Amino acid sequence: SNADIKPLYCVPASMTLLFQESGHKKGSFLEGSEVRTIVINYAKKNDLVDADNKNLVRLDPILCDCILEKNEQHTVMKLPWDSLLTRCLEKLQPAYQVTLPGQEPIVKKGRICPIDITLAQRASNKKVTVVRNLEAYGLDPYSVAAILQQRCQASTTVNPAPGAKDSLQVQIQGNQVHHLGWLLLEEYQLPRKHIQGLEKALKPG
Repeated sequence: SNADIKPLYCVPASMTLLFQESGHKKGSFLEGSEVRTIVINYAKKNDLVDADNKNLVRLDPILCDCILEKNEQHTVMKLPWDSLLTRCLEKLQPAYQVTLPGQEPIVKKGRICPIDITLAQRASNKKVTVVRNLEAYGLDPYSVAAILQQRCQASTTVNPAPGAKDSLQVQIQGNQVHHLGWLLLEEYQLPRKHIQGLEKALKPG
């Protein structure tokens, strides 16, 4: 199938008491729909829904501790579902899941960024194609480099990339943006919105 990128939420230590009944512990990964279900179940099971307004949840000490701010601790007594749920989601750790065609899903902590393709102008009219953030998608830069050497019939290297430690970029001699289009869009079937820099291609390919 097409590559799948799915947002996830990771349970921090501060929210383990809320998630206890659900069976999830610190470090569990959840989809947003599961979080909603768990929080609604919590409010119901603990009889926290307001008798006179079903849109409202009275906060117990567990909810007060993990989703209220410090300036709200002894002030806000009830929250509507919309606020309660949004707060719960924001307190969880951001994460995501990438499923490349024919592969098992790879889980990642943090927020997804696109693969970034740039052209670097060197020597005399000699360009180099630079490809960054492959690892964010579970792609091995050395494998990508080897594939592109075959595809582009041009020399590839893997080199350190700016930013975080041990980050890598693939460099290909010449202007090869169109071949990255082939590799990422066709071979790995990644959604177009996860790639930056294809607008720099010589030809649509």
